[PDB]
Amino acid sequence: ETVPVKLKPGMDGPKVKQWPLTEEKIKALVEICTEMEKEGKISKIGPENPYNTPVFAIKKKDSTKWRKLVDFRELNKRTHPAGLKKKKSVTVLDVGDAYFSVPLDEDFRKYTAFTIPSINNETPGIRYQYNVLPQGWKGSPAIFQSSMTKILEPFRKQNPDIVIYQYMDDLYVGSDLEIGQHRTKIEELRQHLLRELHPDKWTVQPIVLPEKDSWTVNDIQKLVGKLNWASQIYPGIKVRQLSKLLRGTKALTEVIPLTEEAELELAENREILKEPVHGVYYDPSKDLIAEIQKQGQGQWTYQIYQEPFKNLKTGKYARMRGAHTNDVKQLTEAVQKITTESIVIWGKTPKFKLPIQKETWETWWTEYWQATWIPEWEFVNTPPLVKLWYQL
Amino acid sequence: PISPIETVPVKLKPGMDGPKVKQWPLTEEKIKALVEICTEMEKEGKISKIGPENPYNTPVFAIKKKDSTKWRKLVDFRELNKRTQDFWEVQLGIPHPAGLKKKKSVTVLDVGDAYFSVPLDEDFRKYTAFTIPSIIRYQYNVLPQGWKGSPAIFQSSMTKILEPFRKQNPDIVIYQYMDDLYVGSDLEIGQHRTKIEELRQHLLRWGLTTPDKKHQKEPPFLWMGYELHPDKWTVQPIVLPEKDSWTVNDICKLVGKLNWASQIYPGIKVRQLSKLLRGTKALTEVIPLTEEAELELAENREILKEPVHGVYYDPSKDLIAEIQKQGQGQWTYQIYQEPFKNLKTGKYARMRGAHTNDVKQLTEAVQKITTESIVIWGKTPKFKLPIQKETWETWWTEYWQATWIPEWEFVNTPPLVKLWYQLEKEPIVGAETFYVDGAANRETKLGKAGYVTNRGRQKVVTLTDTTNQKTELQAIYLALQDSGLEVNIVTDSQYALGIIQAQPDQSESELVNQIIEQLIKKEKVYLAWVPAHKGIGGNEQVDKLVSA
DNA sequence: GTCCCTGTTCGGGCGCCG
DNA sequence: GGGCGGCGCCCGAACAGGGACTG
Ligand SMILES: Nc1ccn([C@H]2C[C@H](O)[C@@H](COP(=O)(O)OP(=O)(O)OP(=O)(O)O)O2)c(=O)n1
Ligand SMILES: [Mg+2]
Ligand SMILES: [Mg+2]
Repeated sequence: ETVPVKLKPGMDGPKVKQWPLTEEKIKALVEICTEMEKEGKISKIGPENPYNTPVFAIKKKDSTKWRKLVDFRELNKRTHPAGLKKKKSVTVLDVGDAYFSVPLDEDFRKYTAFTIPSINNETPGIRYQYNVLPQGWKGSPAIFQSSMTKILEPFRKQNPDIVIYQYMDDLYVGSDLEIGQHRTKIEELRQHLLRELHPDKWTVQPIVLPEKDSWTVNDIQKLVGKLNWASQIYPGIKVRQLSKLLRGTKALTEVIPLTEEAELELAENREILKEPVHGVYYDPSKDLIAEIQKQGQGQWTYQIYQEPFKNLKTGKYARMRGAHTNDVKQLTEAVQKITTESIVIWGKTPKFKLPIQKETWETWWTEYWQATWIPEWEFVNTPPLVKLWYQL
Repeated sequence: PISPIETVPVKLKPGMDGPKVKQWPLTEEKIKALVEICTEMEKEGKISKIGPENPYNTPVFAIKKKDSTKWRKLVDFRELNKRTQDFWEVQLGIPHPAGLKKKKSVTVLDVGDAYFSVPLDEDFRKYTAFTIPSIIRYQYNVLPQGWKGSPAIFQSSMTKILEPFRKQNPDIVIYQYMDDLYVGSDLEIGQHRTKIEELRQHLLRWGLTTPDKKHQKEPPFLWMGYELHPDKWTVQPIVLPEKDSWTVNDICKLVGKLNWASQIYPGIKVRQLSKLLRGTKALTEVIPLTEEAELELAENREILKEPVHGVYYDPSKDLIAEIQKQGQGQWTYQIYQEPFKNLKTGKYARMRGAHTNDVKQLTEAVQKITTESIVIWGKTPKFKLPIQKETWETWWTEYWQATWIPEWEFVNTPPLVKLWYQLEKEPIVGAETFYVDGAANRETKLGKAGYVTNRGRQKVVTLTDTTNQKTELQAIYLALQDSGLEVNIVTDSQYALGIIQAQPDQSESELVNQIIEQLIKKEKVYLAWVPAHKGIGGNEQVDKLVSA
């Protein structure tokens, strides 16, 4: 028995061109889709359906199984346990298969259309649409929620110190058990479901001022720039006595001895930068914005905010130092780690301002993607100023 | 015949009604061609006579079929196309011969009267009304030519029709462009011919004939604009217009033929030719060739006078793309597997950004080639690039964006891609320090650019018809002019800093180009930033200077 | 806000195929 | 001679986003 679903008023469905796939992805998509057709989960359709969302496939590590991934970002556009972030361990199970057990409202099926391409355009695209709740669609958890609650009730009763949160296709299972017993309980839940993160140890990356015992005109100019910018986040910051040392027209490499007043100003400012940002309240009706800066040598900084200079979080991701590193691969893993953090803390994905060229990103990001959701993003060409301000 | 395949349901856009458009005058030649076509189509039920209960009409014409003495019937369905529902096109790209593999046996088949063999939705037929004038009125029961739905409906129907044959014959390869079939197989010529008979009998069961006249059995095969020989392929000859006075239409024709040519001809360049089209107002306007365009066109002509072919794809070998730099942000490339046997060639010339350099452009060319290789062969190629691993490493360190090139290897064919100057990370001891600024008045458009230096020098230049950003750039240009081989510059301008930090070697801005000349002549430059209007350093002094 | 600069998209010509 | 869809190229027009500015 079906559940009617409509589009937001004044909105038509998605018309998004499919991008080129590699041979391995097309072969996996064709085999997966053939089985899905044999089981009634999808139906071939024609060009009289004017809708389309792109499709690709990811091969999970430690597994020769491919998983299909429909980018439902547009379609989703057009349609919380605060104790999970504190748990010792949190496992992330993939429960997407459950959705294929529930039919989809007939009048909605047309909007889930997708096209499989072919190598060297041997054939026109093969088009399908969904007959069941598709993985990666905003409506799938919503419509399945009641069956999910019935499925999880007795396991939650028998384990009240365990937190089970659902996001799009994933279960987050949080516990304070030791790692072996945690994995035992997770397999207990996997067995029950036939009807590895560690969030307590995530780090804020504060803004830091340089420490040294000889300052030049350049050093002080750079520090005044950084503090002037930072005072938009922390109003306590003050630059009068530091910029007083810069009067005149001096050489960049001239050594400037700090006065008593300016030394106090600097120590007070570096204290102020420890206090937490005042007046930052999460709004669920606005979206999270995540900025990322490439700091170099495998280091990346990021800030999650909703209004400018009111950061909900500020962090850094580190990776392999630069022997044979891949900037785009690392940027992608950084995006997934940030999205995971944001889903766990606020239950919502951020919109990323990515410091990469549109084309470089779209050429390569699907070779390193391992999640079942995809966040929104836009592309950016920042001044190196914000880079310096968050740098270490 | 007419295919017994199910029709594709088609609707008009809500609130719209069929077209009512008078028929044109036609020549007697076109009338005779149309009546010969329509008598036969009506006999076969592909069209039906209609009466006064059908209040619609759309004009018709014919054209000689391009490679025959036979006619093609076309309808000017522009109004109906405006009023017809949207489709999702299923033809995602164009097959390329460099993506075909070696086959024992090859056949090329054309379907006869392709659109006219595929039924059209019953309910929609009435809006296809047309009139053959006198010396008769009809409606289409099949797909017409000129309707926007016919390509997609045909391509999808043909896919459906071929699916059972493909399921039964997985290891027979059928490249399916509209009604063109290239069929390849690893069978001896005998079993192959038997399977081609099976395929023609399958198609005929579904209403599609394969007349012998277009059944190609022996090489070279004429396919998709190419000549396919057993172990090599070529392009059917390109003929460039050879006029004396050139118009925008002639130029577009030239540039289009040259772009088509560059897929197998190495070295094609169209920059100066394309630049000719810059300020045009209409297709008919006459443009005199620049000396640069003249010479470029002669070079392209010489290139095209040469005999050249591609080869087919061996999956058990690597794809190698090799890139060569031409001037003005122009690049050619060659994709091959064995040393002097190109799979195909190409050119990249897109101008991306007001300001850029050759490492950015080469990264863009790599990206383009990678996406094109994924489309044609399904994998990424290994690269041979004219850029030192050291140069790339330097750029990738200094640059603030994520950037990356796949597996690659240096190649020593000049001109090599280099960074032409490097900003210091730390200020320069013993270099004079310039504090620069510019101000511009938004009402009068007058400005000043200027500097003050720590050794006492101060200079202010006045500018007309300028802007804030331009005065900032002008001040930096003034400091570069008036300094020695090593210089520290302090600016309050995020604009100028972001530009110069990214190390451009080319710009559409004359002023930025002049700056670049200067920065290449210098030995050490250090560019520092301070926030404006906070009373910092000599920034206050030069700010008080350039305001008046 | 306005003016400026820059990047993306989309539509128009032409090429090529059918 | 004209009509259609796909892909390609190049160009310019429209629009979006961010920095600098005036009293
Ligand atoms: N200039 C063209 C060429 C082709 N087509 C479409 C309609 C054609 O029917 C189909 C295939 O092209 P053909 O030249 O093969 O046309 P036919 O199949 O009708 O002719 P024939 O029987 O000679 O093959 O593609 C078109 O609309 N305009
Ligand atoms: Mg034909
Ligand atoms: Mg200024």
